Amino acid sequence: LTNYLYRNKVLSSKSLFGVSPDFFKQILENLYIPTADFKNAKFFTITGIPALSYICIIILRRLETAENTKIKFTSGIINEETFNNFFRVHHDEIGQHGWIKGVNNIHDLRVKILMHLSNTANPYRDIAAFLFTYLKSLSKYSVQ
Amino acid sequence: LTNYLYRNKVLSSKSLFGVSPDFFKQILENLYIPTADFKNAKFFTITGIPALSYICIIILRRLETAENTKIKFTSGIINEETFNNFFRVGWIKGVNNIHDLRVKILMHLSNTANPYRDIAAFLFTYLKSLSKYS
Amino acid sequence: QHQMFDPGVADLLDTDILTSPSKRKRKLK
Repeated sequence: LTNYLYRNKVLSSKSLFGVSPDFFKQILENLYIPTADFKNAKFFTITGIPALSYICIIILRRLETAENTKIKFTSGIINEETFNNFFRVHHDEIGQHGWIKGVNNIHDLRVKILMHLSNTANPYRDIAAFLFTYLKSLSKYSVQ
Repeated sequence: LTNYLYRNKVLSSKSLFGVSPDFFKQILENLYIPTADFKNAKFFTITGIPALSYICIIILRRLETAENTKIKFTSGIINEETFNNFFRVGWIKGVNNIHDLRVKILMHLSNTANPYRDIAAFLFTYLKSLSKYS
Repeated sequence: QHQMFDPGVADLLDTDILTSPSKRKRKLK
């Protein structure tokens, strides 16, 4: 579950839901993307899953209105290729204001949306609560 | 006097109204100055002179009205790092360095907006390098 | 910070009271 949600290392794993990861590979080259920079990294993450794809965008748009940053997120889906291109185009304007405070890159972004998703009371607080315990990196900040 | 502001050669000048190249060590070492990258020059320029710094600020938002973009500066002093800090906290595009901003401050200061056009006008009188800015 | 002026200045004077907390506290009162 963690590999399918946040780890994004299914290919290095030996199986996923009883299916060998190399089966996933074969579908990917047959699929067509107009600009495939990191084809494998887009599909398998918290933002790339269709169940949690659009609700991810809704939380981000709430953050942009609250912080009132200079530039809004025009794209409809969050992935590595959109984030760096968004920052690369406005790299001149990144240096002074950038984006919502507390985030430096997409890796920080994917948690920041989850911190809000865990902070508020909603049906998918349970999704973030499960991911907290078995992420060993963030478990350090908790007491014991 | 025209060297003393906005020339970046005051510390290299052998004469500061009769003064050799020093003063940079001790008080700056008693409490370390958190700035660098031509930190000497902003100690000298008209926008960096503490009394003349705010007169530039009074010019600055007059220039801002002239440039039709309004934004408040962080401090009453205008220098390299503060302008960068003011940038990082809504303004005209095409200028991002303090060299050209001080130019746009000085030419408006050379207009009869404050009685201290006399300093700005005298600076543009000498030298011929400063004459083309006016 | 023990000298308000250059080391060539502090030769004539003495920064001993600034260096020593005992003298620093004694001189305040």
